[PDB]
Amino acid sequence: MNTVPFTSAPIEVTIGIDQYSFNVKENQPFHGIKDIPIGHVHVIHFQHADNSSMRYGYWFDCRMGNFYIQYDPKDGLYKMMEERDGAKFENIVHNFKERQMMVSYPKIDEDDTWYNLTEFVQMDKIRKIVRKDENQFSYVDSSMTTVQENELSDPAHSLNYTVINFKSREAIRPGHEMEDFLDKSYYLNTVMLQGIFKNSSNYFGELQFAFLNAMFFGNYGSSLQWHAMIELICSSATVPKHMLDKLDEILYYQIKTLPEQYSDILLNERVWNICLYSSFQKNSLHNTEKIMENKYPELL
Amino acid sequence: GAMNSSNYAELFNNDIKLFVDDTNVYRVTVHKTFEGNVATKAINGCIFTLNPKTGHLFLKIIHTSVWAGQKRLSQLAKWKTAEEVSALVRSLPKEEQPKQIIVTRKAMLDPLEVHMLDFPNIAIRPTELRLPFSAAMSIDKLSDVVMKATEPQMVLFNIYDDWLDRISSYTAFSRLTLLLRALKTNEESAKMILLSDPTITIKSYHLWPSFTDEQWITIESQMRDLILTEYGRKYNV
Ligand SMILES: O=C(O)[C@H]1CCCCN1Cc1ccccc1
Repeated sequence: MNTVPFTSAPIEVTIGIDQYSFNVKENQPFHGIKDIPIGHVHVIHFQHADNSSMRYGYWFDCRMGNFYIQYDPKDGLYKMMEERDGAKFENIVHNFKERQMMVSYPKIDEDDTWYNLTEFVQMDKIRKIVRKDENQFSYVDSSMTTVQENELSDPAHSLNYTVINFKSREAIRPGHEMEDFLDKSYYLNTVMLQGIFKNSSNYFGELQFAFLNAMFFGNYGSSLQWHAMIELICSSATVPKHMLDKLDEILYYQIKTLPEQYSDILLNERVWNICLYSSFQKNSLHNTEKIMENKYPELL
Repeated sequence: GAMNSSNYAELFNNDIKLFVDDTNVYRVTVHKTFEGNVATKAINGCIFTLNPKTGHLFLKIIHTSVWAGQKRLSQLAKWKTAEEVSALVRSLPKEEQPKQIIVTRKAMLDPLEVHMLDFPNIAIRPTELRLPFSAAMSIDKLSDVVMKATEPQMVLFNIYDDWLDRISSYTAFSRLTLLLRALKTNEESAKMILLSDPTITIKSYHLWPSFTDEQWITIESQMRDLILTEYGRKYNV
């Protein structure tokens, strides 16, 4: 198990760690999070009590370095940093643990939720979507725009998701206009899977990362990306059986985790009704259709 | 965006534009089969592609052979229309290509946009106007060329005859839409009005009779009466 210590908590803040969250009071003796499961990416996120504007946070993997959080009073936020002195870091953590100044990552043994939401998410792929090469962790916030959003304004602070556009020359072969528009299999299998992502694991990793940034930061462009990547599969008549079965599992856990009270803003009625009831794959997403109908029957 | 009554003079400016109407692309008759089921028989159709400023009509005749062995014909017909309009644009010299294409039915937007991806600067627009271009098949010379076709064929017409020698495009389009609306509402009576005077003929190179300016005013009033008359018959007014 690994640890992300905090120098201190000078401002009152709600801290998220993956799907969990807890409140820290102004100047409360809080010095970080311990017992973080090794083997998965993680996200540590923030919403200030005095200004809920800008949720922000950091994706990281404790196998890649020793990371800690320290508040910056000039830039007004909790920043992730890497400690290169390993002996210094182990000493700091051991002292904070001995003084019991840390919250424990509260994973129930039975509970595979975080694995199920991050199965295909890799830190190396996150770092290509979120470009800041001098750090091993990646900053994301509520307001960051995607490369596609910018085409339709600072590129260094953008989310470089793969552009998906159903009415684009990339999506439509000359001479197969009707075929390719009504059946997106070419665009999914040849252009995206074979061409850009190389395999379905990388496609699912981006899909999962987009969902998590939408849910944890309210990032609108990430929500657009998540729905586009679902619709591309559902609107293809020819999809490998193993991808369809895996997609059903991925979506089921995403829908299960979504706050009931955020459904109005995180779910696109058109896309979901199209995908579950009209698309080529309308009958391939049994687990997802069942949880959607029982949890969000209004949306449908 | 969409073309309506607010921006109506835009039709007659110097930016090349075409209307595309697909109503008559896929045409069928319905008949009982020997077993007492129902079947369709497709008949020849046409794409109606019109420059409203000049009157140039590009009438692509759709021969029934294009439907052979195809499924979902009403969907296919929109894509066939878009394919043919795209082909027409590519066949025109650059300086004759439209800057906008206005589709009369919103179901043509995606098929045409997709076929025109290579022309990102040609705007594809719907319209709020209810235009009577379905009645094109009520113009005898157009119906004749469509029904006689034995293969795909493009035929070019000027749907305004020589009217632009005497009236503006705006007035020519208004007369055309009034004539077509009348032919759509009561074809028999409209053709009666247009021909009831044997001394006014249709030139070989024209679609409509050779009315003088005064006679067009009379004809136009008779068409408006016909439309109003049918409106009263329909709604019991
Ligand atoms: O198909 C068309 O556009 C024209 C062609 C001329 C004959 C029929 N009508 C439509 C029609 C279809 C089916 C039953 C009745 C009428």
